[PDB]
Amino acid sequence: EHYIKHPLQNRWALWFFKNDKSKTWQANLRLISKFDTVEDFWALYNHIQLSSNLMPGCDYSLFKDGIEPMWEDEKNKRGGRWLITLNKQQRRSDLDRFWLETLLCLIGESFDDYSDDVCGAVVNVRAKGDKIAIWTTECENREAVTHIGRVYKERLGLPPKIVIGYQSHADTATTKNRFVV
Amino acid sequence: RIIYDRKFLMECRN
Ligand SMILES: Nc1nc2c(c(=O)[nH]1)[n+](Cc1ccc(F)cc1)cn2[C@@H]1O[C@H](COP(=O)(O)O)[C@@H](O)[C@H]1O
Repeated sequence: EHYIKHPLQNRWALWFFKNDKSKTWQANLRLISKFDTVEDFWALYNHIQLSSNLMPGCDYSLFKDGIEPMWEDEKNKRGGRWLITLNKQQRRSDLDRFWLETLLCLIGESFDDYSDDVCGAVVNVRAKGDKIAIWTTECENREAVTHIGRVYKERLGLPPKIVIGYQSHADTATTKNRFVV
Repeated sequence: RIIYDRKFLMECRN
């Protein structure tokens, strides 16, 4: 307790995507590193660029170790994501705030029993408008998905006026909302 | 099951 690091429920892996049109989507997706304590998380977060500062076309992904941040993964292919669409004014006011809140929801296991349904989260930095999402394992788990959505929206501080949607990765890889909150 | 408050996690950042 005087000397022991604070362990997390899960080990997490941070990934970085930079578009290179000469490579497959997968090959542009690279591991930064992994951590399984609070201290190790802050050691990583504190040395890397804020999302608002990345080049357009870059992503961060934070996924539970053993889950690859792509829809092909066993634990992603039946799932989907809660999506936050930002405009260009929100890159300034909201992007980095929202992303850090998202990471804290993951590492802290903020969704009670349904934190097990969380796979990971991704921030897309794009000229057109940034996106943040939380991916869950099974689009058919209505209680899990719906509980995660509610608590996420609460944690982000989004007003009742703003409505966010959840889309199955099947639909996206083929977009309609299975749920909104 | 290991859960952490936002407040605790923020306190650790430095
Ligand atoms: N094989 C494969 N390809 C992916 C993947 C992926 O997980 N697997 N993703 C990530 C992804 C995963 C789930 C989503 F709902 C949306 C995007 C993007 N891509 C590629 O980038 C394009 C742009 O996606 P993005 O919104 O991530 O910039 C997609 O249409 C697809 O060609």
